[PDB]
Amino acid sequence: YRHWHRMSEDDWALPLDSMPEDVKTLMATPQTERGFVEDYWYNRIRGEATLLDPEALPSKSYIALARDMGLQIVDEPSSHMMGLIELYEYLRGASFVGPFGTIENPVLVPAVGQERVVACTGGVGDEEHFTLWFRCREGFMYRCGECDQIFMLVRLYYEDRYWTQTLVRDTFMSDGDMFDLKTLERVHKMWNKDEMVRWEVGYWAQDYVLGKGVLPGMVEEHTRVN
Amino acid sequence: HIPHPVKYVGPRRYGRYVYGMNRPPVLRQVKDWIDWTGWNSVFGGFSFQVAFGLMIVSGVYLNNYRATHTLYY
Amino acid sequence: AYNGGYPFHYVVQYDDPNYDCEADFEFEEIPRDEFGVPAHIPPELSTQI
Amino acid sequence: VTRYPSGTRTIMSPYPGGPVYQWLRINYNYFKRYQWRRVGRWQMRSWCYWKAAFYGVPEWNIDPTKNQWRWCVDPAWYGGMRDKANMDMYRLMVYPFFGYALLYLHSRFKQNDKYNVFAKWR
Amino acid sequence: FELNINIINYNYLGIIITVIISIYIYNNSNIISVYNSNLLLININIWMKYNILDMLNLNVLDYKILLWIVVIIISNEILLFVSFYWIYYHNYINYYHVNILILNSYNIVYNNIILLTLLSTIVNIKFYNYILSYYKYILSYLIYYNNYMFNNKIILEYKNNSNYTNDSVYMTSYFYIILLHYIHIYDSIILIVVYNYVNYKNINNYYININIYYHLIEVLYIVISILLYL
Amino acid sequence: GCEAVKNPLIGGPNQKARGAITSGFAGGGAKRLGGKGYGIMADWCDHGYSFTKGQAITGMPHWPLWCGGGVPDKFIKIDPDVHFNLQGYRERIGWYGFFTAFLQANYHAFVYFVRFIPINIAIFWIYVNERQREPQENVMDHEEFFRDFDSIYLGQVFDHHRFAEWLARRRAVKWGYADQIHIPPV
Amino acid sequence: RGSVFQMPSTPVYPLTTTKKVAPPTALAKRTPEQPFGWGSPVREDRAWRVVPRNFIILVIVYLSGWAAIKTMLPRGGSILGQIYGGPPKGRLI
Amino acid sequence: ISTSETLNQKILRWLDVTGMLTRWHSRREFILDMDPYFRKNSGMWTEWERKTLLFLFYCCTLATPYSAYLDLQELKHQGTKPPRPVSLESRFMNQRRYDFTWMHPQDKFCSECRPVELECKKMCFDRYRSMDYRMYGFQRPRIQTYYSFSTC
Amino acid sequence: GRRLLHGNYFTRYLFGSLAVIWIAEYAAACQYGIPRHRNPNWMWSWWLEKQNQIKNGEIPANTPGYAMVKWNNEAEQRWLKTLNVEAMNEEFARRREAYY
Amino acid sequence: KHFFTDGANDYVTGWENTPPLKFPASVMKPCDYSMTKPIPKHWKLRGSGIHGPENTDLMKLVLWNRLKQKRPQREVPNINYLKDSIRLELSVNWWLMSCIFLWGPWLHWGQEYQKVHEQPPWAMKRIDGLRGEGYFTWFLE
Ligand SMILES: CCCCCCCCCCCCCCCCCC(=O)OC[C@H](COP(=O)([O-])OCC(O)COP(=O)([O-])OC[C@@H](COC(=O)CCCCCCCCCCCCCCCCC)OC(=O)CCCCCCCCCCCCCCCCC)OC(=O)CCCCCCCCCCCCCCCCC
Ligand SMILES: CCCCCCCCCCCCCCCCCC(=O)OC[C@H](COP(=O)([O-])OCC(O)COP(=O)([O-])OC[C@@H](COC(=O)CCCCCCCCCCCCCCCCC)OC(=O)CCCCCCCCCCCCCCCCC)OC(=O)CCCCCCCCCCCCCCCCC
Ligand SMILES: CCCCCCCCCCCCCCCCCC(=O)OC[C@H](COP(=O)([O-])OCC(O)COP(=O)([O-])OC[C@@H](COC(=O)CCCCCCCCCCCCCCCCC)OC(=O)CCCCCCCCCCCCCCCCC)OC(=O)CCCCCCCCCCCCCCCCC
Ligand SMILES: CCCCCCCCCCCCCCCCCC(=O)OC[C@H](COP(=O)([O-])OCC(O)COP(=O)([O-])OC[C@@H](COC(=O)CCCCCCCCCCCCCCCCC)OC(=O)CCCCCCCCCCCCCCCCC)OC(=O)CCCCCCCCCCCCCCCCC
Ligand SMILES: CCCCCCCCCCCCCCCCCC(=O)OC[C@H](COP(=O)([O-])OCC(O)COP(=O)([O-])OC[C@@H](COC(=O)CCCCCCCCCCCCCCCCC)OC(=O)CCCCCCCCCCCCCCCCC)OC(=O)CCCCCCCCCCCCCCCCC
Ligand SMILES: CCCCCCCC/C=C/CCCCCCCC(=O)OC[C@H](COP(=O)(O)OCCN)OC(=O)CCCCCCC/C=C/CCCCCCCC
Ligand SMILES: CCCCCCCC/C=C\CCCCCCCC(=O)OC[C@H](COP(=O)(O)OCCN)OC(=O)CCCCCCC/C=C/CCCCCCCC
Ligand SMILES: [Zn+2]
Repeated sequence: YRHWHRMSEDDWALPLDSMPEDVKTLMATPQTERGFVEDYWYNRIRGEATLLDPEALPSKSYIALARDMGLQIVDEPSSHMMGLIELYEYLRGASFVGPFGTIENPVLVPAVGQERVVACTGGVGDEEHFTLWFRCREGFMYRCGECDQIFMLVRLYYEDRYWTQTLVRDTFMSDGDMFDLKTLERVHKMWNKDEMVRWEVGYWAQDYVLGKGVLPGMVEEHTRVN
Repeated sequence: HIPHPVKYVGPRRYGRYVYGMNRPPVLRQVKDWIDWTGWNSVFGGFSFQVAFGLMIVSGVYLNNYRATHTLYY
Repeated sequence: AYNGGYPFHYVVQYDDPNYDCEADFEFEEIPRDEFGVPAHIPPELSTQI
Repeated sequence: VTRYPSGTRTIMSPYPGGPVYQWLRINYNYFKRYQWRRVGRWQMRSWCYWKAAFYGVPEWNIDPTKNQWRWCVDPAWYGGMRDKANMDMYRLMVYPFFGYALLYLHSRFKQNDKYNVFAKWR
Repeated sequence: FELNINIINYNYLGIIITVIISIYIYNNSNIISVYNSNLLLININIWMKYNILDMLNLNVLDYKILLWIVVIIISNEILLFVSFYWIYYHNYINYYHVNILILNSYNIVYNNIILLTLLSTIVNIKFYNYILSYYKYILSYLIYYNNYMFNNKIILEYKNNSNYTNDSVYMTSYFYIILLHYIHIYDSIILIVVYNYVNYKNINNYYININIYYHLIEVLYIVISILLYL
Repeated sequence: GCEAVKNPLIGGPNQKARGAITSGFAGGGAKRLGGKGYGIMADWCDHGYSFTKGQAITGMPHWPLWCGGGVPDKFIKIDPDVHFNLQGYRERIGWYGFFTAFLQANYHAFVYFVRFIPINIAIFWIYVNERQREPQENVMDHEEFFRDFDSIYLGQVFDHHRFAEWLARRRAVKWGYADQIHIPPV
Repeated sequence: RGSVFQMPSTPVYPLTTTKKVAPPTALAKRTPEQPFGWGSPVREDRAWRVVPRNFIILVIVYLSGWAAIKTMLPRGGSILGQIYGGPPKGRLI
Repeated sequence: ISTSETLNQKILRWLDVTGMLTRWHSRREFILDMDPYFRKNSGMWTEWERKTLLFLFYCCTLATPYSAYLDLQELKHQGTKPPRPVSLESRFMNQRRYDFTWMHPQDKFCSECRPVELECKKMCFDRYRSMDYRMYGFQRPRIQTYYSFSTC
Repeated sequence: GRRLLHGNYFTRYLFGSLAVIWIAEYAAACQYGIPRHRNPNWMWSWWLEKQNQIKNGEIPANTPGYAMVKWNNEAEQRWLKTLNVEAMNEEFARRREAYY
Repeated sequence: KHFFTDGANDYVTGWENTPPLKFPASVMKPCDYSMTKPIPKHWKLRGSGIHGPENTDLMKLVLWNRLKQKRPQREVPNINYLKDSIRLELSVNWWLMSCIFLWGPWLHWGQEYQKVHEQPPWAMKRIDGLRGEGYFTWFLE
């Protein structure tokens, strides 16, 4: 959005040093129990393991393929929640302009709390009046006393929590078959042989599964001076 | 801002420098460089000094020589 | 059309595996771009390729 | 094509140059790259004004939820005990300042003979 | 989500800085003033530290806010010089026929103009490198040499001048206008001594501020040169 | 007071038990001395680039801003749980430790002074060097000047070497040390 | 390692040629007693000892020298005056 | 002399003794002359930007010796400034309401002399020295000191 | 890339303003009829006549102005006691011979 | 350009109101739905209708403004842009050249003439017996 700053390096990818060292437990943790860093590497390890196995991709369904990459299939409930999140984020640093609100189609006022301050400026052209500020509280259909425009508060709330991208994923995404470490090893040997490492996340991941510092060059990779 | 094309019409490359062989005359090179980097900076930069210099040095004729030959007393 | 054409983030590659642009103070290595174009090939030429 | 070490061989002439020219070219190249630029590298790295601004500030965690000290703590105290100690040190000077300031008032009051208001007319 | 602004609740530099200011008034020795000035320099640096730490908020409007603040400061500096020009030209009718020796129009003006122009070219090259994400070590030391010559020339000029501040309002205005420019040159030394390469580059307000300020000082001298020397 | 003060260390185990973090150094993870790492890696000592050794000690700062990012947990040395929670901190460091904390809080100010003093010393040397010398003969008698206006007023431009020698002799006569000095011939 | 945007042109991992024992931090894991920093070797914190020591020495030298000048040398307008401000040798006053 | 090169090549070679011309005509030589940290960003530069930067840099450095020559001449001029007639104290000249003490509020050195009136201070320092009070300056002949810019 | 000011604003409003100031001044002079001939000299008639006499050789060269007035202030009386124009001319004559 | 402007010279964030002209209109287009045909009455409002990311063009504008920040190579501007970026630098450099090679010679000539003739070559000689150089800028007399 216009009010966001420049993308950071982390916004694109995370450094391998942030990979959890207990990969065996990472790939067995349920999604609801994975933190931001743990979830990132679970998807990247599992997602790249399927993408780096060309012979199996054509026979894999889109549902399975999306699951492996960690992408959430869209449905009306999830789409509704995500849409209102982005609208809330956009309105943080953007103007609030839309069609005139009526009983059939009230003006939607997204909020996290139970209250949000709103102003009515009437209709277009001559129908526009001076700003009339009011406190839009949940559970009331508000009617402007001057132009009779109808406002309503929409709350981004769910089970003692407010809607977030992670909350939507946890609520609707369902963990599939447990990731098999044999696939990690099989793909690792495919792209990493005789000192050539074209699949580096798997090379680190496989090394962690074998303990730490077992594969060639990994001891030197993990030794730091400061 | 009005979009407009690049006015540079001179050579775009002289080729690899090989001990200064097959390269244009020096004066032509100076002209090409100013064309490449823009004459507008040259005129703007030199305009102030040219105006001041001409005004001061014109007094050699306007103020000194003419006055001696034009004094009705 | 932003930042004079310089991207905020871009990939740089080095030929020597043990090269560090911050530790070494040598003067022979030439960094490459994401496509692998060596740095001494100017972008107005490499972008045409 | 033969590649020479950078900055050691001229491309302007086919003749490399005479002994004095070669000595000047090689040694200036060395002095710039390995002697003069020590000073610049030392100032840029060891004495960076902006690095010194973040000295003592906690590392930024990759996990977004572990950096809440950014808004939980005011920036003036991001430095932990160092920032608090700096604040506490100046606090100790409050009463020394009052005595110092009070002395100046006494100095001016005396120099203007305002203490002799009653003795003047007695 | 998050709040648009990360509020700053408490601050204690304001009290310290204000007390430091009061110490100037309540001094009984000029030595205390010298040491007091160091305290002011230290605490102002801490305030600059807070500005750098605010980068962690990732607020897009922070750069814009500081840039426009500098614009206002620049205007105040210009208007301060205007008042000195106002003072100088008010008594214009009393100049040029009093038995004092006004400055020559050949030596001082030319070398100073040449010297200050080089200063602008150095800063321009710094800006160009900042655009290209590049650095040149020697540039800073050229500024120091430039500032060294300026200090050396101005010191000699004041010492060898045969007229004094009390001789005429003309002399007072000459000395005062030249001093005011020098102070702004010295303020430039205060700013430029910390010039370094920062890897967050074009979101650093310091670079644009230095370029604007150095340009202002040089253009002001052109006005001074026309008024006094030419 | 606390163990950390008695035995200062950077990024060891049992930081919470030791009771305090005495080092402002943040980051690390470089494979080689002076190599690319994480964090900003700033400290009073053992950082930057050694001028004496001509070698890099730590890599260029890795800012948490757009140009960089966070530091991996493997190399985090200032745990905010121990860095903050300043309740009882003065007893954990004692009076001397309190003094050290105050000094280290002003690293930012110290860096500026190191980069600011030297040019001032240069300017000060100009004043000191000139103040030692006797002042130049600023003025002379009003009538005597005009009776020899051409020589005095234009002498410098026509022959500055002889004019300089003439000035020196006048200064020697003015301050009464002509017999004590031998002015070189021109 | 540094930023993720800098990589070798040929991705190659050296096959260990030496037999040096692995440093402890190279095989260390996160532990309850060391939630952070387990990947970096422990280092002495010299700044905690050197900063206050150096500061005290400079202050002592600064103050001691100032006191000595104002006591051993004769009265003068400034420090430079007290050192070089005396009349020429042999000039009786 | 060397006959293995043309006269123009010889002149260009010596002007290139510091490598300026070589770096101008070779992108590779220029980027390798950068330190490794900044060489990382060199790939994005256009040739127009690279050569334009050198042109601005070379013009600045080449002009520095000229400014130094002017400054040296200025220092020599000030070092031997001709004496000027003593000013006649006119109607509004040399007016004083109080002594000059803003430089030394407590010590009040040279209260009668103006802040930068060197000759007045010299005679005032001499009085203080004659009163057994040291003062620094104005004692060494100008021609017997370094950096005076007054030697024959 | 969007422009806020005139494309050549700096030169336009500097030279343009100077041109308008100069042309306005000439118009003002014409309306009021002010003489525009420049004289770099003082207009004291008696003094200019004395200077012409010196040029003609009627008054000896290097003769001070206070040597020619009918009223002298105290400072001039001090200078007249040490004034020797004849000696000054001889000294200048000696210098010319040495130079040539 | 030096100065930062949110609208045009926005180098702090790189935001651009419109996408590049390279993309076909089908792929991406400027966010303009002013010409939308009247909505049929039988259509029902499902979304908010509020200007924001629900509109496809605005969503793509926001997405592109974030994902454009990483690119494999430079997007080389034309020489006109490069000239404008350093217009002040180049002009100040030429101003320095003018001072050295134009102002310097005639200023030196005037001082030499002044030495011999007591006044600058661009000044009327005086007959009033006053000594000294006199004015320098003759047209300001
Ligand atoms: C057979 C030999 C003949 C030699 C003839 C004389 C030639 C002398 C040239 C001196 C030029 C100095 C220019 C100063 C400005 C700053 C330059 C600069 O940017 O440097 C960057 C350069 C590298 O910076 P960087 O950041 O690493 O790289 C930035 C770029 O990326 C990369 O930067 P870059 O590589 O592009 O830099 C290009 C260039 C940019 O500058 C120029 O090209 C400007 C050139 C101007 C020419 C000035 C000539 C002056 C001569 C006057 C003589 C008058 C005689 C009068 C006689 C009177 C008789 C009555 O900069 C230099 O090359 C600067 C000089 C480097 C020398 C450093 C070593 C110490 C000094 C050695 C002097 C040796 C003299 C030998 C004499 C022998 C004679 C037979 O800086 C340094 O090397 C470090 C600082 C030292 C540099 C200045 C040294 C001054 C030496 C003066 C010598 C002449 C004295 C004459 C006295 C006369 C008294 C009467
Ligand atoms: C071969 C190798 C050879 C190597 C040789 C190496 C030699 C090294 C030597 C080192 C020693 C140097 C000693 C001298 C240093 C200068 C000291 C000095 O006088 O400074 C002031 C000096 C003038 O002073 P002065 O006239 O000499 O002294 C007169 C006396 O003060 C007469 O006294 P007065 O009564 O007239 O003064 C009034 C009184 C007024 O007094 C009062 O008002 C107070 C009286 C009652 C107080 C009683 C207590 C009650 C409570 C008071 C509470 C106060 C605070 C309240 C709140 C705030 C408001 C006040 O003022 C004071 O007390 C003054 C001091 C006030 C305190 C200022 C802060 C100082 C702190 C310094 C240390 C840092 C903090 C340490 C913390 C430690 C923690 C563990 O000014 C300058 O220096 C001006 C020039 C600027 C600096 C130039 C630097 C030039 C450097 C040249 C370098 C050459 C390099 C050559 C290289 C060659 C290569 C070949
Ligand atoms: C205020 C007064 C005026 C002051 C003006 C100040 C001007 C300063 C300008 C500074 C410019 C620096 C130029 C550096 C050139 C570097 C090339 C060079 O010469 O290298 C030679 C050579 C290179 O050897 P190599 O590299 O082994 O070459 C062997 C190859 O196989 C063979 O390869 P190659 O053939 O290429 O190598 C040789 C080649 C190398 O050279 C070239 O080919 C040059 C090519 C590049 C040229 C680019 C331009 C250079 C800058 C020109 C600056 C012009 C300044 C104009 C000043 C006018 C002032 C009015 O040719 C030369 O060696 C020719 C050199 C030409 C020198 C011209 C000197 C003119 C002096 C004029 C004096 C006027 C006085 C008027 C007084 C009036 C009084 C009323 O080594 C040296 O540089 C030798 C250094 C040792 C010199 C010792 C000098 C001893 C002097 C004793 C004096 C005793 C006095 C006693 C008095 C007693 C009184 C009672
Ligand atoms: C005769 C021979 C001798 C001549 C001697 C001459 C002496 C001159 C002395 C000047 C001293 C130096 C001052 C400037 C230093 C910085 C130079 C610099 O960096 O320039 C290059 C650089 C070029 O920028 P760029 O973006 O690269 O432009 C690229 C292209 O040029 C194309 O750019 P673009 O066209 O696309 O536009 C982008 C750029 C274009 O802008 C510029 O580039 C600015 C260039 C200015 C250069 C100086 C020329 C002289 C200006 C005279 C103004 C007089 C004001 C009226 C006075 C009335 C008196 C009664 O926009 C900005 O940068 C915006 C800057 C913020 C402007 C804020 C203005 C606030 C005041 C507004 C007026 C207030 C009164 C309202 C009255 C009506 C009420 C109903 O300029 C800047 O970036 C500087 C901006 C920051 C400093 C602004 C200072 C504003 C001061 C406002 C004072 C208001 C006082 C109001 C009350 C007065 C009466 C009581
Ligand atoms: C039968 C009888 C026959 C008789 C025949 C008689 C013949 C008579 C012949 C007379 C000929 C008359 C000709 C008249 C027509 C002229 C036509 C013409 O071309 O006009 C336009 C022409 C040029 O205007 P233009 O076309 O707009 O310029 C094009 C530009 O390229 C526009 O492009 P741009 O805008 O992109 O330009 C670059 C611009 C781009 O801008 C940017 O990049 C953006 C930023 C701009 C704002 C900058 C803010 C500040 C920057 C900070 C940096 C400062 C660095 C310097 C620091 C110095 C420190 C000391 O940047 C700059 O230019 C500024 C930055 C460069 C450095 C600035 C230096 C300071 C300037 C201010 C002070 C000036 C006074 C200095 C005085 C000396 C020193 C005290 O105007 C003039 O030349 C003026 C006319 C002068 C008329 C004089 C008339 C009287 C004299 C008569 C002499 C002959 C008489 C002889 C006797 C005859 C008796 C019979
Ligand atoms: C077949 C036809 C060939 C025609 C050839 C024509 C050749 C004409 C050559 C003209 C040369 C003129 C040189 C003038 C140099 C004056 C230098 C000078 O005064 O230096 C002093 C001054 C500084 O002195 P200060 O004491 O500080 O005093 C001023 C400030 N207080 O320094 C300067 O002026 C430095 C600037 C140098 C200017 C050099 C100008 C050179 C002009 C060359 C013109 C060549 C034209 C060629 C035409 C060819 C046609 C076929
Ligand atoms: C490590 C040490 C480093 C030292 C060197 C580097 C740092 C330099 C810092 C910048 C110094 C700037 C100095 C500015 C003041 C210059 C004073 C000056 O020159 O004044 C004289 C000059 C001309 O005078 P004449 O002698 O008559 O000239 C005749 C020529 N023969 O102008 C004046 O007289 C005006 C003086 C104005 C001084 C203003 C400076 C501020 C002083 C404030 C004092 C306040 C005291 C009261 C208590 C409050 C304390 C804050
Ligand atoms: Zn309404």
